[PDB]
Formats: sequence, structure tokens, C-alpha cells
Amino acid sequence: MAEYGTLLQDLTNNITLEDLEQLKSACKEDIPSEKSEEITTGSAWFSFLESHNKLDKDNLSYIEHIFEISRRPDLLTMVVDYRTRVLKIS
Repeated sequence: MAEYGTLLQDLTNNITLEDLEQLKSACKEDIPSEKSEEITTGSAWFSFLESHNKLDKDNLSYIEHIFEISRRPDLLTMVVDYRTRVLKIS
């Protein structure tokens, strides 16, 4: 669970308010309009997403895509890499 916590945080370190806009732009259909509005922090979007069941402690597929579709593969990579490294660790 925790490592995932840093994972969200790692992309969050790389997340600019602007980066989020782009992810939101990608997410416009999936993440509700009302909510996308108030996404002024990387953690906020996770914490929203977490609050709704579009992201477990294990589940990433929702966000993985978002990072794929959005032209910001650093974050994707962190999700991908996390999935893997933690897989190899566990």
C-alpha cells in the first residue's frame, strides 16, 4: 500500500498544476467535470479518485492509461516501473 503511496507522490513530484490540466483533459469523460475543476494538486486528484472507487491501493489501470494518453510518460513510467519493481520485491 505505502509504496503505492510514494508512487502517487512521485508522479505528484513531477505534477505541475499544468501537468494535471493535461491529465484532466484526458480524463474529461472519466473524472467528473465538477471534480476536475478542483484538482489543484496531484494528491487531490488521487484523493478524489481514491474517494471514488476509481483507484485502490493496488489499482492503477485508471491512472496508468491517463498517463499513457497524456503526453507526459514520466509519470506513466513511474506507475509502470512501480508495478514491476514492487512485483519483483514482493
